[PDB]
Amino acid sequence: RKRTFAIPASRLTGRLTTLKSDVPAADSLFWKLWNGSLDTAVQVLQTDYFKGIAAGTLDPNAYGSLMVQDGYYCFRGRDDYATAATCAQDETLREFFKAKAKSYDEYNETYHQTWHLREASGLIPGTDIKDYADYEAYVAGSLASPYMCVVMLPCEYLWPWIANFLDGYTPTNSLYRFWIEWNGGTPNGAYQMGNMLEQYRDKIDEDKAVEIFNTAMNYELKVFTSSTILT
Amino acid sequence: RKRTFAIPASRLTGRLTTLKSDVPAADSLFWKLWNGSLDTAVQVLQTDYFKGIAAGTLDPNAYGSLMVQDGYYCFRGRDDYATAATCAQDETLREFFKAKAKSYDEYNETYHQTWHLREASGLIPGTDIKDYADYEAYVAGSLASPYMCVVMLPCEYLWPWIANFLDGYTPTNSLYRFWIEWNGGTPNGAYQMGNMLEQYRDKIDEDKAVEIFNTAMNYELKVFTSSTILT
Amino acid sequence: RKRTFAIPASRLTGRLTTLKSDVPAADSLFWKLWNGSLDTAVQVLQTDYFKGIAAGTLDPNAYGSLMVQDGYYCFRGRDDYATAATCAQDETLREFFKAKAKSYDEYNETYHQTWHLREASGLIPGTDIKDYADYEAYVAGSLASPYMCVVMLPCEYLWPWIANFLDGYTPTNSLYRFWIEWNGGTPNGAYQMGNMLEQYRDKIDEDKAVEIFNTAMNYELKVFTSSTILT
Amino acid sequence: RKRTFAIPASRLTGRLTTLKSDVPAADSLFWKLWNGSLDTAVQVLQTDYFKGIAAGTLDPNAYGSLMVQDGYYCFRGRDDYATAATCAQDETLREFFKAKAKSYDEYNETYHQTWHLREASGLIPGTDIKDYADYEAYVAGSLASPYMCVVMLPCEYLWPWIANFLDGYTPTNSLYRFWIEWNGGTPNGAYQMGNMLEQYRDKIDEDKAVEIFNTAMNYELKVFTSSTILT
Amino acid sequence: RKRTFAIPASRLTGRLTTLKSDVPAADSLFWKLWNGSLDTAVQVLQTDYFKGIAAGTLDPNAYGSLMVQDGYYCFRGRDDYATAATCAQDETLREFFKAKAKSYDEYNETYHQTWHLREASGLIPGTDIKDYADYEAYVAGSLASPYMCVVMLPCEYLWPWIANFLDGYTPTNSLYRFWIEWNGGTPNGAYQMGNMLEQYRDKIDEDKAVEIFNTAMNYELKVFTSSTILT
Amino acid sequence: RKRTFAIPASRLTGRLTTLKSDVPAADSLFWKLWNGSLDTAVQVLQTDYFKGIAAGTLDPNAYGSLMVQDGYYCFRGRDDYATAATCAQDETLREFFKAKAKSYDEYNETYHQTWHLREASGLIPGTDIKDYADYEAYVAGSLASPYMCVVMLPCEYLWPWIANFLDGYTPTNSLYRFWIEWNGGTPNGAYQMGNMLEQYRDKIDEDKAVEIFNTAMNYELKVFTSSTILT
Repeated sequence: RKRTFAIPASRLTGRLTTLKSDVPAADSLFWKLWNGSLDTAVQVLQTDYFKGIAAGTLDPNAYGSLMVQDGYYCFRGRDDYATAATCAQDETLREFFKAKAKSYDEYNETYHQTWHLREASGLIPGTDIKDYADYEAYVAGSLASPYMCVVMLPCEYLWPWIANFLDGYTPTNSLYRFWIEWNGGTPNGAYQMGNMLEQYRDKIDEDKAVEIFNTAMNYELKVFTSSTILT
Repeated sequence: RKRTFAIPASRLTGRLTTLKSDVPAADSLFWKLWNGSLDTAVQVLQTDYFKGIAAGTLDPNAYGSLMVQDGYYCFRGRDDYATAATCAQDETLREFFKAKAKSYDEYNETYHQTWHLREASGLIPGTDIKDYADYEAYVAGSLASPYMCVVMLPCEYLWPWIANFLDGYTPTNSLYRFWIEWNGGTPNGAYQMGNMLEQYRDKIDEDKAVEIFNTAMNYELKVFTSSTILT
Repeated sequence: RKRTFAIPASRLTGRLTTLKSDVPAADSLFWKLWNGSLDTAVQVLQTDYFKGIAAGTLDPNAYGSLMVQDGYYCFRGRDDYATAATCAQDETLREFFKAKAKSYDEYNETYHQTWHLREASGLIPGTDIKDYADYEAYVAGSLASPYMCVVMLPCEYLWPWIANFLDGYTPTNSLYRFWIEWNGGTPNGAYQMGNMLEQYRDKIDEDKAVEIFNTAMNYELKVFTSSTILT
Repeated sequence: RKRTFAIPASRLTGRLTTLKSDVPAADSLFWKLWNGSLDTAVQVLQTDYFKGIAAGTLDPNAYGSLMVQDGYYCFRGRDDYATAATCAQDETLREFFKAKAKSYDEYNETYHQTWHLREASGLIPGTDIKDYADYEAYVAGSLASPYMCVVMLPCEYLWPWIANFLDGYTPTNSLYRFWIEWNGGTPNGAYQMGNMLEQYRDKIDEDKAVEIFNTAMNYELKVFTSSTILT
Repeated sequence: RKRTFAIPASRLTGRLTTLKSDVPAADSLFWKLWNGSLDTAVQVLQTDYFKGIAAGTLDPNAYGSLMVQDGYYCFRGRDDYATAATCAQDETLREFFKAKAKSYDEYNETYHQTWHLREASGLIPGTDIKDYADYEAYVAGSLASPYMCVVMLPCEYLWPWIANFLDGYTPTNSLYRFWIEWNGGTPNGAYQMGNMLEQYRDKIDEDKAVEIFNTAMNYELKVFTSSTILT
Repeated sequence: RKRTFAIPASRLTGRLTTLKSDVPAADSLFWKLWNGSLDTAVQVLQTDYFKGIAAGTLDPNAYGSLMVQDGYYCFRGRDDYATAATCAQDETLREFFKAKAKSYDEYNETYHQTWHLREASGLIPGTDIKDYADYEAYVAGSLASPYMCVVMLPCEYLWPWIANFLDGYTPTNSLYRFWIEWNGGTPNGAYQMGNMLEQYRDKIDEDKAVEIFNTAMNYELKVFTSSTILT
């Protein structure tokens, strides 16, 4: 239920032994990326989806419809991390990506068990989630390894950020209060990936990283915007 | 998204031209079946699922989780009518089953489109819905044609009966009021199939028909009961 | 306040020493009778009276108006049990009926004390409650002793059944929640009378018993239906 | 069911032709009486009964229990006017009291019809309502005619005064809003009887009038206070 | 926060050592004054201001607007007590008034600190509060010392009286429930001043005292009536 | 009481004739400033103050307490524009600042009239609002004219931006819905001042402008944060 893709302490082995989950430093690429897309994050808060979460009035059909699509996304995201692991020549990143794929596998049992979804091929994605997933797959299979940390960061940081923002706007007895509880708290998975990414920032083009991060943030916005248009 | 599987007037052609959807007569097999399972129907009203619908407090995860499983069930149900048509004892029933399969195809667009489900094989059914679908497939492929009308009747009459019962218990401004609107009103699909069944009443063993209808009703109860157990 | 007409353990004396209040067996006349009237019970749940109880919106004038009439009914019901005791030649039934009259006397203090009602003759019954009470009196004074157990069973079983059904539909903080509390729980009085009746089932015509039980159930429905028509 | 005991225009004939229902003059005995008991009226507003009316949370058993007792009170009140007419000091007052008895008869249809009460003798009054009715019967049968106008005034003015005070405190959609609608508006019955009283003001001892009015007001308070004690 | 102007035990020194805060006797000038203005108090309860307090719907702009004006009033009231102390030749009243001015100073820190108000001259009073304050100042500076106890009594007794009246009408979870809590309880300050005043009742004209008290009560009503007319 | 400080068309005369209030271009200094402080704006949304506005539960004492301080701030702000006009580097800016002072005078009627505040000197500002006003006075009197446009922009854009964000989070029937209505819509005053600023962009140091705008934004945050601490 708790939505996290962090690598747990028990799997911080080998080259990952010293990987930390503390908040990245102010001058990190992680905060540079986030700060640059903050206008998009605010637009996410302005969607009918999140206004419905806070009010308790989100159409249960919109909620469920998006959950199925998020299953599709997460099934593919796990495969993207497996691809990134296969394609990495850097041993630390191979181990990191392999462990991230395992974290996705663990989280994804909610889709298999609670939501009765077998695999991505048994779903028909909407255009926006399909485009988003295809973009991530492109990054995983075609770009340098550290860009995978960039493109996957929005989905790991944005959701807790939204949850922590909406906490004080979502009454504890309201119907979608569970969304806050499942997603909110310290975004340790995001921070952990931010701390991994910082160690490779010299190996990538930061203007490219900005573009990739912004593009993924724009897809998050598209997905949430379209989620409540059931027409 | 009106939940109906009725054969529309435009498709009542050939052998089906004179098939009516008026309420079956009091002495029909249709009412004999329904009246004998009324204790089960009352227990469906006592499930946490329907108490949640009426109060507007059903967990959206329960609602969605069950909807995915109903997609599985309806995808299979369509295939069962295709099987029954292939096995049909006469041309009238072949046409009836083909028309029912098409009505399922039309309704099933909601599962493909709104719920993003491709096909039954891409879902992992829970035990109760799997057992139910397997039972319907057994009837379609192994028993005489008229028993298909019997086994498929509960899902066509029960849901409207529940909606119509709960209408006065479910406030018009409540979150799951849509359930009443989409399922309630005159159960013309059920009446239509009861009227078809009545024409083959002399062709079947009424005690076996009761057993089959009661089994399907019991599965509806089991499915609705298990729907809110997300453990 | 707790609405029960059971004979308490302290008055299970003499021939009644061994009378049990456990649930009657599945093959009992008690369940045969109930199962046969279940459609009527469902119609009772569809009345504006019970929809108002569950919603907390029942007009307090309708509530009170029916309570006065129920005082009339219960005053007469006590007298009917006294009649049945007088008219019984079977010693066990004489003792049973005498004890039931005493249970009615005890319950009826709520009408004398809380509702300020002196006796039936000081009230003007509505047509439906008058007809119902006259029917019970006819059974008591004109038919064989065991039919008195039949005709009085609906009022003892239906109300707890309704309360137990509506429990999960009636919020604990709503205005008529007390109705659930006063009437719900194990229907021990009904079961006890069912266990008495079973011992005489060989002495009556079961088709007649069905008719009597169904008629009383139909009166319950009439009374509840008319309760909210204050025009 | 507008609660009024006013003599309608159609019955203002003979000696009553010119009787007005305009607000009594500031210097009238009517206002002298009312103003002197205003502390009691304020205490009626502080009862649990009226706090329940305003909040919509008055126990329906308290509402109904008191209504039965008000039936007792009004059945007797009608008889008191009949007595006062028999004892009347002059023809004008005979006609006034007869007209008031008929207004009670008209209003009392609500007790016979909606509340199913036959007559006072079929009710068991609580202590406070019994004491109050006995006091009114004492005035009607033992004191000079004009004092009847004095003792019966509280029940005609207080209830509208309470309704009009609570109007702005009782939401239009609340369960006991009907109380405001049925009792509020212009207290024309009270004004009418005040205007009759004023014509006999020189015939009575104003200190005795104050004692009598204050006693009746104190009984209204005691009745409303005890109404919610269902112990 | 607790709105009291009582002199605390620690400042009951000198001539004030024996001053009590128990309820004044029934025959006191205090109750004579209050009883005579009770109709005005009831009109205060009928204002849109208090209907808004009880309902939780009072416009926060009306609430705040009046609070600023009450700061003005209380700033001036403190000065009035200082004037009364200066102008008193009776040593007990000098000490009393001096201590009352100190109680006002203590209460008035809420206006300085929470409401950011420096002094009366920095505010622009509405007509009604200005007239009220000017009347009090006239009494303080131009009439015999004991009349100061008379004119200041309404503001000390009326507010707790209103709070204690509205307690049972103001839900504990409603937005202005704090008003009840801050103002309600035993009106010890009012009683204390009533007990002081009783010792000088022989030294003033009680018809004049009535006029002064009634005039101040009428100003309270004017102030509350105008508070919600922001046009 | 629409909160706007825009110069109305009737006062766009002389040098101001062609001043527009259209949205500034994407490359303007206006948007550069705003975009750089967006993290602060998001933190304003996270204050207890705005969570209270959206929920309708903001303590009316917090609302009013802050309103008094905003009066202080606006009284001073008007004086700051008067100072800036006296110090103006050219005639166009002299006219602009004079027009802005008049717009403040017009708006400030709400503080004089509804809130009964005479002038800044009659208020005791809290620390944060004092610091903020002192900073604006420093800019007006000590720095080059165009920086006045920079420091005063946050209070003109932030409030509408907040209102427009919270519109979909604040129910139309909620107690502080008026806040959305009075502050929201098109921020034409802010756009107008941004368009004036843009004409002097070559006259200022953009890094200093960012520092100044960021300081004012940080003060808005501090003020809103401290507003609900009534300790």
